[PDB]
Amino acid sequence: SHNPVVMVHGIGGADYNFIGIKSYLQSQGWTSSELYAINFIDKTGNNINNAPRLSEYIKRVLNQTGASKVDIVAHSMGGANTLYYIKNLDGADKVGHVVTLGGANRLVTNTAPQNDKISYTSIYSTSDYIVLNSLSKLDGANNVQISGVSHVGLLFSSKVNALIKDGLTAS
Ligand SMILES: [Cl-]
Repeated sequence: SHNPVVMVHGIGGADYNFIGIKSYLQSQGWTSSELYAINFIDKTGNNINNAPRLSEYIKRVLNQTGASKVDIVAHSMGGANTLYYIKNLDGADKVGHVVTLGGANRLVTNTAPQNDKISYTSIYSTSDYIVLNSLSKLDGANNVQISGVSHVGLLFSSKVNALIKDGLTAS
């Protein structure tokens, strides 16, 4: 069955940003009670606070469920928080699949960490006016470029939803 999914919002974001994606994954066979969206109290996106918070949240998810790994879907600065956690903290042995949506990924690294053991997908839109695609493209990820969708639109797009499902089941 699927790993628990942890969804990670960006600057000025919230857990409820992921309501569309949760409803989609539930319709595709994921269990609602194994879809987790963190709510950062720090809305500035600061890796210093949010990456350890993410680490602790995932450990609680692993401890509560008994799963060995989580998958992550991250939006915007949430992608940077996620890559900081994997690269600089403890996340490299805790994650199966990582899917970023307009992620501000190269603020942390140009290369997806341990991308032979962790499966990475980076989805981004040429109409994104908040995060440039050059920031989202990640060496060692499946980089998927689409058109016509806005930065927040990435959270409420049927095309993106299908790409997320592919990213969460990549081999
Ligand atoms: Cl935009």
